Amino acid sequence: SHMSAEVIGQVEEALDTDEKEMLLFLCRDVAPPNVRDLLDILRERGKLSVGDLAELLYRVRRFDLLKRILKMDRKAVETHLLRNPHLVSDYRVLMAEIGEDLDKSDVSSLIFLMKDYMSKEKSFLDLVVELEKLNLVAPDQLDLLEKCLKNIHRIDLKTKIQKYKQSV
Amino acid sequence: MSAEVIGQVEEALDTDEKEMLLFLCRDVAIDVVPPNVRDLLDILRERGKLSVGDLAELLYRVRRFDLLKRILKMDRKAVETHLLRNPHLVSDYRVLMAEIGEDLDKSDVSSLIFLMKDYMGRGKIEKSFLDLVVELEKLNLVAPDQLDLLEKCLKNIHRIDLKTKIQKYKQSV
Amino acid sequence: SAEVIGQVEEALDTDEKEMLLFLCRDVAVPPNVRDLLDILRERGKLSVGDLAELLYRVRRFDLLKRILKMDRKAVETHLLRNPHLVSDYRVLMAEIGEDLDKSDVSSLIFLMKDYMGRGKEKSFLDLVVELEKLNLVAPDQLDLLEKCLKNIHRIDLKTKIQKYKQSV
Amino acid sequence: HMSAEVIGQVEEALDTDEKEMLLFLCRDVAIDVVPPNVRDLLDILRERGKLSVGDLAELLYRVRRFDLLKRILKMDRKAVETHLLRNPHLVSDYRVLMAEIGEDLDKSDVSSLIFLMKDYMGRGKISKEKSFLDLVVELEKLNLVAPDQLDLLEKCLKNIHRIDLKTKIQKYKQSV
Amino acid sequence: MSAEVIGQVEEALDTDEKEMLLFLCRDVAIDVVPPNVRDLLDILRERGKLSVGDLAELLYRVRRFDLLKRILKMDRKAVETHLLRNPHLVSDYRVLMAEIGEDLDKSDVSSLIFLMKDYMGRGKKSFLDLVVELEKLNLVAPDQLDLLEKCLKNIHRIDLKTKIQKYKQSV
Amino acid sequence: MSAEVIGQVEEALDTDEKEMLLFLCRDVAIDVVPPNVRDLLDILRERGKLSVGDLAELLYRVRRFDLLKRILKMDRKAVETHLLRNPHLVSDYRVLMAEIGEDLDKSDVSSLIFLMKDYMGRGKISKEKSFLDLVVELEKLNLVAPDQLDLLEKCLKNIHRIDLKTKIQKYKQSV
Amino acid sequence: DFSRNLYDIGEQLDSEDLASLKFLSLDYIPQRKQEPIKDALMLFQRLQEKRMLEESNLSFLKELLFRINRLDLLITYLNTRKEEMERELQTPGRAQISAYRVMLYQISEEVSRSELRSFKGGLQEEISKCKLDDDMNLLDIFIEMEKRVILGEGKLDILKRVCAQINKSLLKIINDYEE
Amino acid sequence: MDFSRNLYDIGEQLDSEDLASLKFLSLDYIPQRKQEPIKDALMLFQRLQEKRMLEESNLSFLKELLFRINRLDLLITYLNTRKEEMERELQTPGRAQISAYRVMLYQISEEVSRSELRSFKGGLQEEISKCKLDDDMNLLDIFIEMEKRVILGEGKLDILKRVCAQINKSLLKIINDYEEFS
Amino acid sequence: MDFSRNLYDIGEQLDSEDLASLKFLSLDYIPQRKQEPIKDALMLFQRLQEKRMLEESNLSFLKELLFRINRLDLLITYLNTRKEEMERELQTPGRAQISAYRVMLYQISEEVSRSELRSFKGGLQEEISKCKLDDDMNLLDIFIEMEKRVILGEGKLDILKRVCAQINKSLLKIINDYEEFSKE
Amino acid sequence: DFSRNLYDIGEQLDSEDLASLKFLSLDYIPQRKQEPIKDALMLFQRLQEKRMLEESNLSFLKELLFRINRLDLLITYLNTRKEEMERELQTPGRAQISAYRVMLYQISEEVSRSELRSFKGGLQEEISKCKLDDDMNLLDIFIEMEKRVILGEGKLDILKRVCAQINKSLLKIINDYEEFSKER
Repeated sequence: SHMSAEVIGQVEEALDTDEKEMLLFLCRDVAPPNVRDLLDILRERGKLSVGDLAELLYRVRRFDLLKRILKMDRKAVETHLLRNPHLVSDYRVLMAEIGEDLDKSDVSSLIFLMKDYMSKEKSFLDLVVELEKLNLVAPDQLDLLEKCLKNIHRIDLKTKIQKYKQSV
Repeated sequence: MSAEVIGQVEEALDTDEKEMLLFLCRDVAIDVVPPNVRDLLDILRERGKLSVGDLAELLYRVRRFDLLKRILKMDRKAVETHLLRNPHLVSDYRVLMAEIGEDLDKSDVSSLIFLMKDYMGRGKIEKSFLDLVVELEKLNLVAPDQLDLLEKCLKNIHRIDLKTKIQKYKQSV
Repeated sequence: SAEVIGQVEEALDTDEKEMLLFLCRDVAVPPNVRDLLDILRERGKLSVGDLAELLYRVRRFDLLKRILKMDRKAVETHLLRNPHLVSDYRVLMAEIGEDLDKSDVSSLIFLMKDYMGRGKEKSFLDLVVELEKLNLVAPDQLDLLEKCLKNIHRIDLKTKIQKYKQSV
Repeated sequence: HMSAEVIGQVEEALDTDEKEMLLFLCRDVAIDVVPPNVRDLLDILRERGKLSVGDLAELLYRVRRFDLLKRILKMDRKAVETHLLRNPHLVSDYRVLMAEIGEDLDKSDVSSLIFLMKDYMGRGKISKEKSFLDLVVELEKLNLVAPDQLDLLEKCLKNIHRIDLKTKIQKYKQSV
Repeated sequence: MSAEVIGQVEEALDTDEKEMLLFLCRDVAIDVVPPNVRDLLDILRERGKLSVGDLAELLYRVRRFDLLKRILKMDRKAVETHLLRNPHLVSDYRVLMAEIGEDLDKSDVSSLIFLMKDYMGRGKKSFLDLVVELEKLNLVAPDQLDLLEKCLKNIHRIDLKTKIQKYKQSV
Repeated sequence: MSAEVIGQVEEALDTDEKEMLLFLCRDVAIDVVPPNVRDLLDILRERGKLSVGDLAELLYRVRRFDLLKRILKMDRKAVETHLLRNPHLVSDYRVLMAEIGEDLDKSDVSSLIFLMKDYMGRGKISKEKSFLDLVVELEKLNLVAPDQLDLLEKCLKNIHRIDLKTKIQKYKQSV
Repeated sequence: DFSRNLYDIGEQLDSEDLASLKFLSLDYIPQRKQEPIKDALMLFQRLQEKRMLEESNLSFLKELLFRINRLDLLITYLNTRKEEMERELQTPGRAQISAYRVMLYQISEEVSRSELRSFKGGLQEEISKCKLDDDMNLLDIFIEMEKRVILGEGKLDILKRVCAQINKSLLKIINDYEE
Repeated sequence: MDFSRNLYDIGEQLDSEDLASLKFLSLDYIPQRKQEPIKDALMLFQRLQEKRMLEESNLSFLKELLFRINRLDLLITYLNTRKEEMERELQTPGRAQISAYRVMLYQISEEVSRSELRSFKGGLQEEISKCKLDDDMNLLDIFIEMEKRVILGEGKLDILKRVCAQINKSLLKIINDYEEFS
Repeated sequence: MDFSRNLYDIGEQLDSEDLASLKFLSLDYIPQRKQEPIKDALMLFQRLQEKRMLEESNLSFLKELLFRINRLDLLITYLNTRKEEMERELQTPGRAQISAYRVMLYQISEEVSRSELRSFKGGLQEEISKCKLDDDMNLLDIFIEMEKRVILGEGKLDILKRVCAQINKSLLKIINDYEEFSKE
Repeated sequence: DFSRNLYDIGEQLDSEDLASLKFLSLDYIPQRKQEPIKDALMLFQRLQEKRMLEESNLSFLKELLFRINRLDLLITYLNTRKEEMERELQTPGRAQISAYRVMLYQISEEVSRSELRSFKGGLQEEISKCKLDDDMNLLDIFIEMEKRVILGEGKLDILKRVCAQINKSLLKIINDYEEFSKER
């Protein structure tokens, strides 16, 4: 019911490395070297109520931690998300979702296509940040990413981008 | 419980047995995810949960009866007696998951993942059955009292024998 | 002799000198070990037994043998037979600090930050000193320390604290 | 005491079956550890003081590589046999027996043996080819086969109609 | 010789070699604890303990034969001849500890530290760091090697236990 | 030349290329041990060993001709002209060691390190390290040098790399 | 789009084509860099680093695809016919894959499985201290022979001895190369 | 309707020969690099889903594949589709996704027996290498090889006709019917 | 007795022809992908065990299979079961687990000789592709191919009847007895 | 040298010898293992695996060669005469090939090709047509009748009825076997 340092410590010790990286990526617009500092900074700025932390755990799909640490289930978090503004934008969720649907061979192919417009173990989220730093991808600038996803024959992921654009 | 014995055990186990051991202890060290078996046994020992009986239970559950006999000087009956008269470190649910996993071959696991990924919102990710169970637990899709989805999917890949193992566990509960 | 003071000061490393200053904080605060030992000598409090207790508590048994020509068992008998220079509370803090790795100390400092703020990497004994200055820990006030040790899953250290409490 | 050069010459001269046999034969010498390959095994034997010239000669004799005995160690059959008569063996007669049995079992026979034994073993479903020596190791982990505990193996060899292999076991027991 | 060679040596050694050098001189600079190698070499120089023969011995024990050749124009044979005919700055015990250290791979060192954790606290790395910690606790010494032999046998390094036994015979 | 050009070079190389670059310059920067490629290139610049032609030689030696063109606007003609008209930063011995290293696969390097453990402690060199790492350890022990290649030849012969022994003999004949 | 075209070409090449392309590039990409190359794109990237492949220099890629008989890819993605390739490669100094390497590839192209087993047995005879691996194809055998300097531009004696024991057309490919 | 379960069941009824046929009929949509690891039907279906050529609301390509390999049993049992519906749909201009050329090659391969396959390989001795004319090669693999050498294509049928005319004239009717249709 | 040893012994008495028959009679329970690698009886038994159609306390399907391929020797020697017991059991309504249609096709295959098999394939030339009429195909393989093309099934006997009536009238009798019994 | 003797013996035995040897070994080598036996040496290996054939135990091989009338091989390679075998095998309990199995083999040696055709005609209603095809010899037919338990030590009725319609000497072989088996 209350946010505390104990809760932040529990969350940080339970997440694995991939989940920690995803969490840092998802919070790039609310901004940190690591997840504990990130959550502490969010708490200090009044952006880490129990509901905010539940949203973050929901976005990294750690429903076990939602239940065990925050005593909330899926429906409670979805209710909170419908009633309150979202800490993590739909663009960030979409980028992580595309990343989870790409295997390493797909990411290598995508990097080969995109290098002309801009290092072999980079995840998709790493590539997205480099593209954001270069003004090549943004919530309102998805045509290049969509074209490259189409050109590696991931029409399903192009369609996820199209449904996002229609949601806006 | 000495470090010499922990070291002997850790060097004697193979990769699959070590992964099983890490899976079987997920409810004892629920907070932390130990990176390897030596750290796991060290954490258990420091928390007072790695007596001779606890270690014997673990070796029994990974079917290393040679190590039971050689390192702890016990046979199966004695560990079975200890288990009949003491609380268990590893629950019947974890034992069941590991047993299902040994009865599935890699083709079976591929078929099972194909059916279950629709319910997981799973990405495009070779994983063992125990890795899959861990992923399902993180999604709150399987639990000692929540086996219907797993039972249904095992039924749907025509492992009626394994569905029956799940039903027998449910009856024991 | 006075030269033993120089020998001891030169033989201890930085962590041992810090522990030594921490262990002597209850005697009527010296900035370094040479000043501490000079003060003890001036007060008639630096007998062979006093120095042996200090070297034993910082676990320099090599120095016990080389400087005072005695072993662990002689000092333990002396400590069973005579009043202690260093209190059981200080010994308890130093022993806890000796059973915590870097990760444990970082987690403890993070938990304590809600109570003491940033403060001034940092050792467990530094944290204890900062907590003492803010009246957050004392020989008769250990509940907060117990709570933090429990939250980092060091129940063994909590029960060590409890056995200390029951001895008093 | 043996050079890396000699270990390399041995390891490069052996084929897959001989390498797997050598790893099995040395399971009592280096019991606490699972070596991943023959070069690691031989270096482990060096660290344990169990790779004198005689030890290596014995290993080469047990995989029947008299060409390597001659070329690498300048010994023949008679020298290693005299050494074995006068010195404790690295490799027990039980391990020699298991390897001898496995030499005469094909993969069909081993899958039949597993089918017969799987219920005793509490074994799962493993859709991967196993040698007889792999199965012996699985049984050893279960305390189901040992130098003094061959009755189950004998009965299952009888049940797949390899009375010849059961007879090898009986000759071992009589020799002991 | 001059302090310029001291600077050359300090610049050319890597961190592991510097840690080993500090370990090897713990009985020479016994009344001090040098914080780094430069200070160690400065202290040795001042005490008349860093002649050409001494530096050659030290570089030989950290196995920088390249520096032996470049700085002192010596090779293995010359330093070994010097060592056969002159008193050694570094005792056979320190040499033994360093040689055991360099025949231990990372997994071995981890297993040793884990076994030793039964004799000391969690807060307290290389094999030489472990030896220093054991020396501080009077758990290992030139005449007190049984604990080390037991730990080496328990990690199946019988060759290294044998090296210790040879040392004990030489005493 | 500028700090921006050095930064571009450092950003473009992968780990193997940076390690090779550090190895190839071991005879230039001998009174300082550079911890990384940025520090190495800065030191070489300060000492007058990083003109455009020098950097082009380094990029040529790691075979990054794409970088030659993109960063320095040169091709093999100009780099080879520079190497014919100027002393080389990297000796033929260093080039030979790198060439041997690039002809060895992971199994060959593993076999070589295993053979060299008869000359050095097991802790000196890890199983997964590169041929150039092994060469560095051998140099520190004075077991390989421009005029001392017999042990290397013996080891290459023992792993049946007669082609690499032949490269060494051609190097020796060039002297 | 240059990079996209390279990607598409790479999507049409499976593991066997890739092994052939790697063998034909052996004189420009050494064994350490060959080992991690698991798809054609990695091979192309290595060629780009040497500037042997760029938007303005397609010659080596065209020669590679021609030598592995992927004329479909030549016409579809590089707008090039067989006859242009033949006349280009018959011009002295234009071919960048040596005649020796091509010769070896063509031998490996006409050896069947059973003929590969006869080859392996004869070469194990010449190699009496090392048991060869059993999964090796003929190109791997050629690489192993070169490592021991028992096969090369100036050393075809063992190759001839083994091929003559197998088939006379192989000796023909060799003799035409020598001519 | 359980879509994933239905795909799984369909896949359990397809063995390695049916799979080889399905992969050949998909050659114009799944390139050789992505074909190589496809060892069961589910991997094939996953690739089609990534191209959005297969989903619960879009079964047309899967139906066409099963129709063209003559698995009418699967069409009726798992996709509620009869032969006559498939004929009507695929005879509608613009609805077929497998080209007539690709279908034509598959039908030729359906009509060539083992001894006729040996004769076919004998006919190509001068155009194809021996390791590609080995006994471990079926007619579809030979066609793929001929396509790689541009001696077979939508507009290069001369060699195919020459070889087929030395075996059976029914093969030439399949070719000639295709030519009339195009 | 030991269940696993008894299954192994039964399996040692079944050659590749018996196995082909058993796999055919099991077609409605073991799909084609899982049929392909089955090369000995034990793999067939593992398939049946995973579906719980064969276990120590449930030998019914195994007995029915052995009865239908006329291995009465194995039934009595290894399963203590006589022909009359099986006849009584399988005539009990609802008890047979191999359909009468599948048994009927197996019995046709038992009555068609080598030359008659060549004539049968000749009869199907307009319905089955030539490669699926190759000389190594047995009649059961042909039936499977006809079923895939849905020109053979429980309610689709016209082509089977045409070809069998050109082969022998006794074949038509087997078909017609099945067709009359099945409408029950 | 045992292995060479076995090799040489196997080299002197043709495909008719081998078909007979496989039939006479039916009670010791099961059908799955009979199928891949295409040379006598493989049959000898199966016998060695059962410890029914070794250098110190030649008795089964001698009995086999005697019963298939290769007395030349018996004397040349196994130092054994006809009279020694007759003396050994005439006391009840010495034969490892049962009197029943020998009786069936002797029937097949006495039946000509035309009589074989009559035999097949006699079995029209007991065996399927595929097991009466032109390629089937009498020994294969006997095996099929045993699988259906219409032929065995205690079931000679169909064998007698069919042989009686062909030749009285066949019936004599059967009846002498039966009367002798009833003597104890």
